Amino acid sequence: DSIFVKLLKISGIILKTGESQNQLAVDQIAFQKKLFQTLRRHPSYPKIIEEFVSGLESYIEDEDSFRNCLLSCERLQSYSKSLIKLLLGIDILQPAIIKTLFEKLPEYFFENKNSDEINIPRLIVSQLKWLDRVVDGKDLTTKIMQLISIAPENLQHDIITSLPEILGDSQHADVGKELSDLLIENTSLTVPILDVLSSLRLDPNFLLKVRQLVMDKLSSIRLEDLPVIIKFILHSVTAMDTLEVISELREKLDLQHCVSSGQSCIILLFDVIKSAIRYEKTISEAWIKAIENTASVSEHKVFDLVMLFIIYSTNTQTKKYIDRVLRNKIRSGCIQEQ
Amino acid sequence: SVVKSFKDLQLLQGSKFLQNLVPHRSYVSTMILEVVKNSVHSWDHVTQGLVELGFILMDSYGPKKVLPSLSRMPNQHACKLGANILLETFKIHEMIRQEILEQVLNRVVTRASSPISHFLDLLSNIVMYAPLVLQNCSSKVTEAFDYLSFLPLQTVQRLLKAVQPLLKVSMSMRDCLILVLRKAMFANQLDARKSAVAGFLLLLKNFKVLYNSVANETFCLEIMDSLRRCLSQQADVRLMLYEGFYDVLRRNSQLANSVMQTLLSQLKQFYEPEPDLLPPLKLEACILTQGDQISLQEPLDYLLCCIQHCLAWYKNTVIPEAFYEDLDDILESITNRMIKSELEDFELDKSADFSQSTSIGIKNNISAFLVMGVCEVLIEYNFSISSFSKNRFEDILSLFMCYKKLSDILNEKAGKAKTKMANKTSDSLLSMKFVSSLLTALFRDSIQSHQESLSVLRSSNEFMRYAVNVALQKVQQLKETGHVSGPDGQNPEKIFQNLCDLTRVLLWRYTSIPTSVEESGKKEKGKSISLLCLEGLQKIFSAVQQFYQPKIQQFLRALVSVTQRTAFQIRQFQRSLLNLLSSQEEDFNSKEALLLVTVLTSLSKLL
DNA sequence: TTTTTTTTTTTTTTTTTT
Repeated sequence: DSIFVKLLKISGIILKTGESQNQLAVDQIAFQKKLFQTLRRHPSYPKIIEEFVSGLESYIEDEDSFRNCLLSCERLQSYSKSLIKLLLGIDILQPAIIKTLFEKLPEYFFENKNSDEINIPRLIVSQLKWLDRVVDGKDLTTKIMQLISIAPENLQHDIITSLPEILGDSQHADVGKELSDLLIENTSLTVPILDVLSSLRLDPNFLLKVRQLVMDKLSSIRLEDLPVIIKFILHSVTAMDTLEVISELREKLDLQHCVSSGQSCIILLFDVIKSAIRYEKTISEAWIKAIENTASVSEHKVFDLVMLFIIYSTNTQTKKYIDRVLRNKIRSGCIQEQ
Repeated sequence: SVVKSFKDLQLLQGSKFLQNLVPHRSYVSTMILEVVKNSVHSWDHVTQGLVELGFILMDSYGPKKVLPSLSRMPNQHACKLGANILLETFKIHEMIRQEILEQVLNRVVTRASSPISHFLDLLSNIVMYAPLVLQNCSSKVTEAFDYLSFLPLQTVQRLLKAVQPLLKVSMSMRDCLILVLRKAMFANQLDARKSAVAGFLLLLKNFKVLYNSVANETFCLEIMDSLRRCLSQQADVRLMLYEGFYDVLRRNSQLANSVMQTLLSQLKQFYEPEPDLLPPLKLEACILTQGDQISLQEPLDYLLCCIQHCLAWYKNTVIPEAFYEDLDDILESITNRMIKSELEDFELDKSADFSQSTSIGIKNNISAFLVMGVCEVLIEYNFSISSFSKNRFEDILSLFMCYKKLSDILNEKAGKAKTKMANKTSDSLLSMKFVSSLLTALFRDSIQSHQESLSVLRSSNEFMRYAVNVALQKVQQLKETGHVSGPDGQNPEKIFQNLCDLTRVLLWRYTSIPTSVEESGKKEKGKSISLLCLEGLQKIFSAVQQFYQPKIQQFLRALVSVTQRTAFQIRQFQRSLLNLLSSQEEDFNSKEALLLVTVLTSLSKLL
């Protein structure tokens, strides 16, 4: 009886009552152009959109109706996309469905996997990935920034990683700045943000600043995230900066802050370092230079000998060299029996 | 001690006089492969030295000369002894997995400049043998996934193909590759986006599933949307998508519409959908220029080829609704206007002389290649439409006359300077299936319902020499790389079946119709069709001895041991050489004699 | 005028000597 359901019935989608998927009479492009010309040639042009989206939000007040509206339709003629993605394919409908998609997302913060184990807010942000046309790009960016602030920790971890799918190829600068400003405060979200920051299109002198920023606060990271962050730091070396970052990493990593709770994480971390020096030879020479040049500081850690044994046991051109360096650590008193 | 053994064995095998004297000695190869069998029990002391010998043999004797007998055959045989040592040692010693498998991978990943085909062969063998025994030593694989961005593209395609039997059985390893490919989809290097495209096309090609089976469909749709976005990048990533979409259809039929609209919208950027507008493709939009650097984007030829192949598979398979007729009539309008276009609609030969000095000649040369590719695709289309209609064969002739006009344009422009460019010998867009079917229909076919329509094609001698030229090009591509360029040109069984069919047709044209029917001209005496058929026969027999060595029996059955079949074929060829000789010709075509003794030298290695 | 073959040069690999 609402204007929305009547226009959708004459467009050619059967609206299901909220168990199974919505049916399709015509193709996707046919339905989209049909509803486009239907809203075009209809009189009272600047108000039928607002009447349409008010009928839409009144329809998606229900849990099952909205949950099926997020899920993908059924082909009668053998399986296609969702009504929300098809409805957001039309540019004149886009920003209203964007707004009434984000207004009802704080409704599903504490709601998690009730009946069909279909988590709702990841399904809400699933409909924004790979939009063909984006109208309001700055407005969409500010809306997801408000969302990425107010969210739960798991939900903000989830939406933060779907950022490069969601955004186009313009607006990456202010997103990079706001993400780094979220990174300097929150240290629980160190692991996905760096993941995304290489995956956007940032300028390299932003990335080197964020790399220095995350190496500075390397002691304040929980045990589960440490091999992933060191994996990023080792994966993000060039040929030119490699000895400076390797020396910083040698001076900052301790294993006297993280020692089936810490031994497994230390195992994983040494797997990461072993595999890093195996598939990349210059990290071994960089790390031996970073230990050999530590001559004045008789604060030699455990990490110095465990890394000398690991570069010994792996790539075997270094053996004589790590035989030599270790001799000059024993005569000089810098490595001792304790 | 291994290289000496193989030199000795090659020397005896090449000569009977030494076979009579020397009684058959065990060689160091058989002794080493006995050591690996013996070591199963308790000899763990031995097996860490077996692994080091394996990788010393492979590291020291692997190829380099392609990036001869003595530098090749006792070094090929040592490097394949290495892989046999490591593959037999891998199977039984359950503790030097992860010492072979992280060292194979460490040579594949990190070297990537020196040829590493032997390690990809070994890794394919190791995986394919038992991914059931590799799910206990699997993390050594998924740590080389993180290095996949920085590799060259052919190594990424080859490494993903090799590791594919692990991706069939293991779901955790597939969902570990998807995170790498999705992360590298956006990376700032060029090769990372190509490797992401390759990996996603191979995951769509080989797999259905990527828990309720509604989300697998929306995951396929989301991957396909990312690939639809990658369709607006540079020319080569577009070209990779165009080769891949056909095989994406042909495995997962359900993605039919989601591929085809993806091409049709992409077709409509470069199509003008009004009649009586004579350049019926916008060739300007295909070339971009930014400060005198001038380059292609969206090759129309490969796009049309992918459209036409997918459309043929849509007709023949899916139907035995109102969408494919639209693309049919679009293609028919392209044919109908490409017939009555001529050369100033794309401003060719008159305004620009295709000069490799200026940007405008570059633009017109690119334009000329695009029109040549379009005409080849529409030749294949017009053949494919009907059951030998006369009108469509007239359109085939008109399209070929356009293509031949552009070829005679381009050949004269390679006449002032040299033919240093390998871009006119660049690949045809006819599948090997089509060239096989076209030559079967041209020469052998004598069904009266098709004669009146084929007789317009037979009367065109230049068309028939173009056809056998294209067949010779497909056999040359099969020899030089492993496989040919078109559709179904990466499956060895399909190239085998098309090799048998070309062999049959070229044999029938060579033996039945002699050489002495030359009533054309004295410039055509090194370019005759009965000469080219013998040349294609020579290439086919060489290529089938090299690549399809285990099938030569079932290669000859399509034309009792291999000796009687080869003897009958030698009787045909040596009768041909005899009548060529005893004719006592004073002009004496020695080219046909050289090809006959070359094909007899090829054949006589089977007796 | 172009394609193929032959001849020369250079580079790489292996052996032998200090």
